[PDB]
Amino acid sequence: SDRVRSITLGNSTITTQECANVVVGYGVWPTYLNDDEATAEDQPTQPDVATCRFYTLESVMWQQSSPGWWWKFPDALSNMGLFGQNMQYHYLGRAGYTVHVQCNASKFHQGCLLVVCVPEAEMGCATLANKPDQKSLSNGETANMFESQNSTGQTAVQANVINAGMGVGVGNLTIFPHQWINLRTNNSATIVMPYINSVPMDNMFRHNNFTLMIIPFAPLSYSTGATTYVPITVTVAPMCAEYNGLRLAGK
Amino acid sequence: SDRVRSITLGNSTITTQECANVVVGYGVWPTYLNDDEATAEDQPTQPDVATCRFYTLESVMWQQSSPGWWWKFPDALSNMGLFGQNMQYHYLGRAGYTVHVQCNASKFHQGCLLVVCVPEAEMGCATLANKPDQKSLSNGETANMFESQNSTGQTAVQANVINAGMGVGVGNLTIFPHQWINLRTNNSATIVMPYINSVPMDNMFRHNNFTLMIIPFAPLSYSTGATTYVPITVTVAPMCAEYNGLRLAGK
Amino acid sequence: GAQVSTQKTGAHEIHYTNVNYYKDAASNSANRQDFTQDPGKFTEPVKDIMIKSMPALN
Amino acid sequence: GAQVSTQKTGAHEIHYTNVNYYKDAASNSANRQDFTQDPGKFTEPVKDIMIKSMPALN
Amino acid sequence: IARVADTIGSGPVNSESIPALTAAETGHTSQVVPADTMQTRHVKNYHSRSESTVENFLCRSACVFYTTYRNHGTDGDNFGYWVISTRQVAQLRRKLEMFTYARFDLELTFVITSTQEQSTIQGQDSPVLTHQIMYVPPGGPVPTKVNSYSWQTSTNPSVFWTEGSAPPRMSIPFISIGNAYSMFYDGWAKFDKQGTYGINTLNNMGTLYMRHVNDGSPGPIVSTVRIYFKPKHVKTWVPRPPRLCQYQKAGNVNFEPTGVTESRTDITTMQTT
Amino acid sequence: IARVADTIGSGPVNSESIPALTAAETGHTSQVVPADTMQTRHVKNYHSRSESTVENFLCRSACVFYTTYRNHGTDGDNFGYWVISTRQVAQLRRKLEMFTYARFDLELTFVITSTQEQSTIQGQDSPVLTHQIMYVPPGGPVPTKVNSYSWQTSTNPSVFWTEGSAPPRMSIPFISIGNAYSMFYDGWAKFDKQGTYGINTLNNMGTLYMRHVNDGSPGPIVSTVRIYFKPKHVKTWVPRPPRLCQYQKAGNVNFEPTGVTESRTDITTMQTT
Ligand SMILES: CCCCCCCCCCCCCCCC(=O)O
Ligand SMILES: CCCCCCCCCCCCCCCC(=O)O
Ligand SMILES: CCCCCCCCCCCCCC(=O)O
Ligand SMILES: CCCCCCCCCCCCCC(=O)O
Repeated sequence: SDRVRSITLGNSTITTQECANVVVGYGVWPTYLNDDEATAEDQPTQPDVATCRFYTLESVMWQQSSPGWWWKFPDALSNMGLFGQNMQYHYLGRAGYTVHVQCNASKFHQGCLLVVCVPEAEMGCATLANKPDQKSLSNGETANMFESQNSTGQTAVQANVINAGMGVGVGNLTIFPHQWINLRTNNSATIVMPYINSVPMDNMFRHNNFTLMIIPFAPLSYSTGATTYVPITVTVAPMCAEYNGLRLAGK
Repeated sequence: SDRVRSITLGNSTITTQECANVVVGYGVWPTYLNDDEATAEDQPTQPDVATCRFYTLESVMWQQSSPGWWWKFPDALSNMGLFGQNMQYHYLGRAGYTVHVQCNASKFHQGCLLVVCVPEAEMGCATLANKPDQKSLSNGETANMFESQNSTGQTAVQANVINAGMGVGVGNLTIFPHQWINLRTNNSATIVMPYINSVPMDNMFRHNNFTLMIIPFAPLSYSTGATTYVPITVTVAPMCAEYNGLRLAGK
Repeated sequence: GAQVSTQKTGAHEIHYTNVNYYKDAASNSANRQDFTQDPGKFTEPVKDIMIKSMPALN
Repeated sequence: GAQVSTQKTGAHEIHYTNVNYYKDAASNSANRQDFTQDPGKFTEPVKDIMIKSMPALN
Repeated sequence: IARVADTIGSGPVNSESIPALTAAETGHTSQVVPADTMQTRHVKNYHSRSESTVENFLCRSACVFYTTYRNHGTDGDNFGYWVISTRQVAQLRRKLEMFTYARFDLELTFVITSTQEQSTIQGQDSPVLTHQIMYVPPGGPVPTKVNSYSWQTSTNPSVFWTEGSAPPRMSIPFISIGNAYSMFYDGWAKFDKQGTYGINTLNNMGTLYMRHVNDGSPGPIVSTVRIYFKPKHVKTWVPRPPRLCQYQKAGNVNFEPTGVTESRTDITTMQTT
Repeated sequence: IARVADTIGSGPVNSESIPALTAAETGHTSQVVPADTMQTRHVKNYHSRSESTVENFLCRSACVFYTTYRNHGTDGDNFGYWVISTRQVAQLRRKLEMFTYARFDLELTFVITSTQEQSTIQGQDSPVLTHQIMYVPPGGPVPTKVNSYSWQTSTNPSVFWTEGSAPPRMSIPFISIGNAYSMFYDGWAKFDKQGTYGINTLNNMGTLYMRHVNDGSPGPIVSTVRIYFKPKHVKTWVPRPPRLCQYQKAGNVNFEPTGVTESRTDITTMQTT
């Protein structure tokens, strides 16, 4: 039916028997930069198979008091195979992403997760005068956790989930490309993100520029005697990745 | 004239004002593997710009008593940029090479170097019962030196130059694609090597399968008061490099 | 299916017959008269044409 | 009554002759090149067509 | 041509089609190719299955028995016999028993070798030996002595062979009374189910008899005849799992229970082997 | 026709064309003929290169090994084996190693000869001997005794031969898993580069096993089998310099350093030699 779906990228495949649909960005499928949009003159690199493939991040464990998590991209993929390698040797880069969040339950479990990709998600620090340090913003392959109370710390991020680290209403995050994992309905959510930026290409190490947030709006719940370990796995795949500006490796 | 020449590969260029010609393998220019010659089924990777480019190895110093040097490929390029990276993450690989050896003198200097690419250059050990260890065969980016006397060592290579490490006549090495740097005539030699092997693709870490030898047949010579530091630089570029069998990195 | 070929004879002043008996092509006899020659691979592997009467280098 | 067939040769870059001498068909040589294949008997013995891309069970 | 399938090119996919998911309960073996779960290139495959045909797999000469007979005997009683069967050797029995029914012609070959025995009968200068193999179909008169009248072979087929020459060979057609040879039989011989149970019920092929046509010389000699079977013009039906346990008897399928495979350390040890 | 070039007539010259001057640094081998540096006549050359083709140069039967096996043994342990290789003889190894890659079919021939041994077992009158050569491809069951079950040769190819007749011969196709046989290999067997280095990495051709099919007689006997290889339907790639140093091992190219040529008295001595 329309609940089944498969996605093959590179030498990787993801099957889902209980999905909702695919959310495709803003109706735009990711493509390669055209000649009339390009400004960098050297012939770009396009690995096209070794990089445009699925990578699985580190899983988290959904608990009854989990406020939520977030990843930064492509910082989360900065050490993933040849995709991270091309990022180090190149000054400029460009990709779109297929994002697949997967969480299965027992049909007696309940809870609803919001899965959203926020472009240019600039986050505030817990101390108003300071700035968040590098690790609080993006731990790479590891998720940074939202809090269900005000954060403290000179370099900490204001991770109170009610504002989503950005100073907005967390219920208003549905303006971005989003989906819901509702345990009674579906065990996965997938979003295809095109490349969004104010320039045709950017440095992949000092800019993201979208964040993945997973926020439980309905908490996890079950009766005693059921499985209590409900993990959420994240599998991202860059699409149409190209690179410009080859030189020595860094960072 | 025909003594000038330029070669542009990737973001790299080599100009020579005093060359002889280009030796192209056995008359075969390197190409990509065709569908009727291939046997591996997964779609190969072709970086095509980030890897098919020029890499400069470590220079040696031509002296009046230098027997010669040799490099193994692609072991010499196993740590060179993204070409070495794709070698680590892939089980199979395939490339051809442009080889550019460059040595300039003062027009009062004399000496003739043989520059040859030997396919499947299996080398013998100094101890007849043993086998040469891994480092004696190929130091990677560093040249292994021929000797002008019998070698000793349990794991050493028999590097007496008169047999070229292979048990043949060193003057008969002109059966392979070769060239000469004669200091009165030209300061560089270039050879385009196609992919030669008994299989369409091979593992780039446990097989070479050609060696580059630089043997002075006429020794370096000059009168006192002239420059005595005459280095030989080697610049190789893989051509039409493709890769199959992506997995975790190694070796 | 019999093949009549020309025997090896002398020049400056003569057929044999062949039948294949076995089902495999490896069971056949040797290709004693496959006269092909392409020495240019090894003697002229250079990129430019390199005419004989002309100087090799300008 | 001689049968000229194609020998077994290699692919990607060759006939033999056969005469029967005996009156019984069992005296002949083996049928080394009877290449027929019908794996569907054992791999797809089901009643319905069972298309690949479709789900096996609704 | 038994040429395998070419590999088709396939790019990225994102759709509802689920080639990798199926129901193995149906008994259907999935027809997934590598081009369904990954981006493949195009490969023109020139490999052929010409060597795994049942004719080529079975058309190999195999020794099925050997027995010995002497020249002196008592009294005698110096001749050989073999009740024909294909189940006294392990190698050919396991190949034939990968199928339940088979129809084929045979190429029968013999390899007869003679040996001098220990004695003190010097000196010995013995002329060349000549052997006679006689085949007696079921019901025919059996040889009782090495010189009995049955060796006349008026109607029984016999081959005479002198040592030093090519090993004798003859063809046998498909001779069973059924429409196919049975490798396996799951019934009895008698209607009340008493008596022989199994494949021995259908074993009525006949017997071979061997002797020296020469009169015995003073020096003792023992000859051994090796019979070789070669299936020809083969047709097989209903393949079955290969024999896992070692054979014990020729008449039945009796076995000693064997493990499924060789064991290893744990579920993740890559040292296999 | 592999006919050489005719010599063209040429008179005196005085011009700017310089056929004799060239640059040997280019790697190009000059194509000067005698008609470029002297007045030549016209010669219709009828000489042909039919004998230097790689087929004719290689299509000669060559002995590659011989081994001995006896009839008595203990216990026994009276049979022969050879792990197939082309590198245990000097003559054929140097011809095959003038190229880096070769594809060919083989003509395999055997020459089996038997010898009487010293003893006091008079008197001996032994019938003709029959030998069995069995080929076991890699992975198949190996013979452990001279009468073990593996000699049944249900699927393993074997040739039976009686002495006094023509030496046995059979054809083998090109059987490598690669696209060409390798004479030279410049890598290791393991990915970490530990273990066997060189051409021994690709040596997985199989093994030959020999025995007497006869039972052993009282008189002792030793037989020697000589294997002969003949390349057929040859294709060679990447010629390399002929081996100058004498071989030492079969698995590797290890050598003792040798002079380039035979020395002479001085740079002008015409006594060469
Ligand atoms: C002089 C030689 C004549 C010998 C003729 C022998 C004929 C005997 C029949 C051989 C076929 C037996 C095949 C049985 C197969 C089975 O039981 O599975
Ligand atoms: C009953 C006789 C059968 C014997 C069959 C022998 C087959 C063995 C393969 C021989 C070819 C080996 C050629 C290797 C060439 C090389 O390593 O350079
Ligand atoms: C080597 C010389 C072989 C001489 C011919 C003997 C073999 C039989 C030839 C039969 C010719 C008719 C077969 C055919 O139609 O090709
Ligand atoms: C196995 C190769 C056999 C070669 C041919 C030898 C046998 C005689 C052939 C006679 C051909 C004419 C008979 C006919 O009309 O079919």
